[PDB]
Amino acid sequence: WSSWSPCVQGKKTRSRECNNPPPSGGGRSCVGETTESTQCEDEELEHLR
Amino acid sequence: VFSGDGKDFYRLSGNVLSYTFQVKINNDFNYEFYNSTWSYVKHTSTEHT
Amino acid sequence: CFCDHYAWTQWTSCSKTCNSGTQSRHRQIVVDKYYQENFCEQICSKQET
Repeated sequence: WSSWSPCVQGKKTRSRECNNPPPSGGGRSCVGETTESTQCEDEELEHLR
Repeated sequence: VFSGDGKDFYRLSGNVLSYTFQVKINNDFNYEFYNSTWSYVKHTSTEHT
Repeated sequence: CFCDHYAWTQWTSCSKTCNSGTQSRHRQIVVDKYYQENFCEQICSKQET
Protein backbone atom coordinates (compact mmCIF):
# COMPACT_ATOMS: atom_id res chain seq x y z
CA TRP A 1 0.00 0.00 0.00
CA SER A 2 0.76 3.66 -0.61
CA SER A 3 0.46 4.94 3.01
CA TRP A 4 -3.01 6.20 4.03
CA SER A 5 -4.07 9.63 2.68
CA PRO A 6 -5.06 12.23 5.35
CA CYS A 7 -8.68 12.14 6.49
CA VAL A 8 -11.67 13.64 4.60
CA GLN A 9 -15.27 13.48 5.99
CA GLY A 10 -14.05 10.96 8.66
CA LYS A 11 -12.32 8.55 6.15
CA LYS A 12 -8.75 7.78 4.95
CA THR A 13 -7.82 6.16 1.62
CA ARG A 14 -4.91 3.92 0.43
CA SER A 15 -3.84 2.54 -3.00
CA ARG A 16 -1.90 -0.55 -4.29
CA GLU A 17 -1.54 -0.92 -8.07
CA CYS A 18 0.21 -4.26 -8.90
CA ASN A 19 3.57 -2.43 -9.44
CA ASN A 20 5.65 -5.67 -9.23
CA PRO A 21 6.09 -7.46 -12.66
CA PRO A 22 2.51 -7.32 -14.03
CA PRO A 23 0.04 -10.18 -14.76
CA SER A 24 1.77 -11.59 -17.88
CA GLY A 25 1.76 -14.51 -20.37
CA GLY A 26 -2.06 -14.76 -19.94
CA GLY A 27 -1.74 -15.14 -16.11
CA ARG A 28 -4.69 -13.98 -13.93
CA SER A 29 -4.85 -10.41 -12.61
CA CYS A 30 -3.66 -9.70 -9.03
CA VAL A 31 -6.10 -11.12 -6.45
CA GLY A 32 -7.53 -8.15 -4.48
CA GLU A 33 -8.78 -4.53 -4.47
CA THR A 34 -6.63 -1.64 -5.84
CA THR A 35 -7.95 0.87 -3.26
CA GLU A 36 -9.27 0.83 0.31
CA SER A 37 -10.97 3.51 2.41
CA THR A 38 -11.33 3.28 6.21
CA GLN A 39 -12.81 5.42 9.04
CA CYS A 40 -10.36 7.61 11.04
CA GLU A 41 -8.99 7.14 14.63
CA ASP A 42 -10.53 10.28 16.29
CA GLU A 43 -13.20 8.26 18.19
CA GLU A 44 -10.38 6.53 20.24
CA LEU A 45 -8.79 9.89 21.08
CA GLU A 46 -12.06 11.52 22.08
CA HIS A 47 -13.94 8.55 23.59
CA LEU A 48 -11.54 6.26 25.48
CA ARG A 49 -9.97 9.27 27.27
CA VAL B 1 -18.71 -37.19 25.89
CA PHE B 2 -18.22 -40.80 24.72
CA SER B 3 -15.98 -40.68 21.66
CA GLY B 4 -17.09 -43.19 19.04
CA ASP B 5 -13.42 -43.09 17.88
CA GLY B 6 -10.46 -44.26 20.01
CA LYS B 7 -13.38 -45.68 22.15
CA ASP B 8 -13.16 -43.62 25.37
CA PHE B 9 -15.01 -41.16 27.63
CA TYR B 10 -13.70 -37.56 27.87
CA ARG B 11 -14.29 -34.30 29.84
CA LEU B 12 -15.00 -30.93 28.14
CA SER B 13 -14.38 -27.34 29.34
CA GLY B 14 -16.89 -24.43 29.35
CA ASN B 15 -14.36 -22.68 26.99
CA VAL B 16 -15.40 -24.98 24.07
CA LEU B 17 -18.72 -24.13 22.36
CA SER B 18 -18.88 -27.63 20.82
CA TYR B 19 -16.80 -30.79 20.80
CA THR B 20 -18.54 -33.02 18.32
CA PHE B 21 -17.04 -36.55 17.70
CA GLN B 22 -18.07 -36.78 14.00
CA VAL B 23 -15.65 -38.62 11.65
CA LYS B 24 -14.83 -37.75 8.06
CA ILE B 25 -12.01 -38.98 5.90
CA ASN B 26 -11.60 -37.56 2.42
CA ASN B 27 -9.15 -38.99 -0.05
CA ASP B 28 -8.03 -37.87 -3.48
CA PHE B 29 -5.60 -39.81 -5.61
CA ASN B 30 -4.09 -38.92 -8.92
CA TYR B 31 -1.66 -41.30 -10.65
CA GLU B 32 -0.38 -40.44 -14.14
CA PHE B 33 1.95 -42.48 -16.29
CA TYR B 34 3.87 -42.31 -19.55
CA ASN B 35 6.21 -44.71 -21.34
CA SER B 36 7.79 -44.54 -24.83
CA THR B 37 10.27 -46.56 -26.96
CA TRP B 38 11.77 -46.39 -30.46
CA SER B 39 14.26 -48.20 -32.72
CA TYR B 40 15.61 -47.34 -36.20
CA VAL B 41 17.97 -48.74 -38.89
CA LYS B 42 19.48 -47.34 -42.13
CA HIS B 43 21.82 -49.03 -44.66
CA THR B 44 23.46 -48.08 -48.00
CA SER B 45 25.95 -49.64 -50.46
CA THR B 46 27.52 -48.44 -53.74
CA GLU B 47 29.65 -50.80 -55.80
CA HIS B 48 31.63 -51.22 -59.08
CA THR B 49 33.72 -53.48 -61.29
CA CYS C 1 3.77 -44.41 -36.09
CA PHE C 2 6.23 -43.33 -33.34
CA CYS C 3 4.23 -40.09 -32.73
CA ASP C 4 6.61 -39.27 -29.76
CA HIS C 5 9.19 -38.30 -32.47
CA TYR C 6 7.35 -34.93 -32.69
CA ALA C 7 7.62 -31.87 -30.44
CA TRP C 8 6.80 -31.56 -26.71
CA THR C 9 5.72 -27.90 -27.15
CA GLN C 10 4.60 -25.87 -24.10
CA TRP C 11 0.85 -25.27 -23.65
CA THR C 12 -0.47 -21.98 -25.14
CA SER C 13 -1.21 -19.06 -22.72
CA CYS C 14 -4.56 -19.76 -21.07
CA SER C 15 -7.33 -18.54 -23.44
CA LYS C 16 -9.56 -17.08 -20.69
CA THR C 17 -7.26 -15.85 -17.90
CA CYS C 18 -9.46 -16.81 -14.90
CA ASN C 19 -12.77 -18.54 -15.94
CA SER C 20 -13.53 -21.94 -17.60
CA GLY C 21 -10.45 -21.42 -19.83
CA THR C 22 -8.50 -23.66 -22.23
CA GLN C 23 -4.96 -24.23 -23.54
CA SER C 24 -3.55 -26.22 -26.45
CA ARG C 25 -0.28 -27.55 -27.91
CA HIS C 26 0.71 -29.10 -31.29
CA ARG C 27 3.37 -31.48 -32.63
CA GLN C 28 5.32 -28.98 -34.87
CA ILE C 29 4.53 -31.47 -37.67
CA VAL C 30 7.22 -31.68 -40.37
CA VAL C 31 6.26 -34.19 -43.10
CA ASP C 32 8.89 -36.70 -44.34
CA LYS C 33 8.95 -40.10 -46.20
CA TYR C 34 8.79 -41.64 -42.68
CA TYR C 35 5.57 -39.67 -41.87
CA GLN C 36 3.96 -40.59 -45.22
CA GLU C 37 4.73 -44.35 -45.03
CA ASN C 38 4.44 -45.19 -41.33
CA PHE C 39 0.72 -44.22 -40.94
CA CYS C 40 1.55 -41.02 -38.97
CA GLU C 41 -1.07 -38.87 -40.76
CA GLN C 42 -3.67 -41.56 -39.85
CA ILE C 43 -2.86 -42.37 -36.16
CA CYS C 44 -1.11 -39.28 -34.65
CA SER C 45 -3.17 -36.43 -33.09
CA LYS C 46 -1.70 -33.14 -34.48
CA GLN C 47 -2.86 -30.84 -31.63
CA GLU C 48 -3.98 -31.41 -28.00
CA THR C 49 -6.51 -29.06 -26.26
